[PDB]
Amino acid sequence: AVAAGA
Repeated sequence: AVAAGA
């Protein structure tokens, strides 16, 4: 699982 941002 990989998550970037906001």
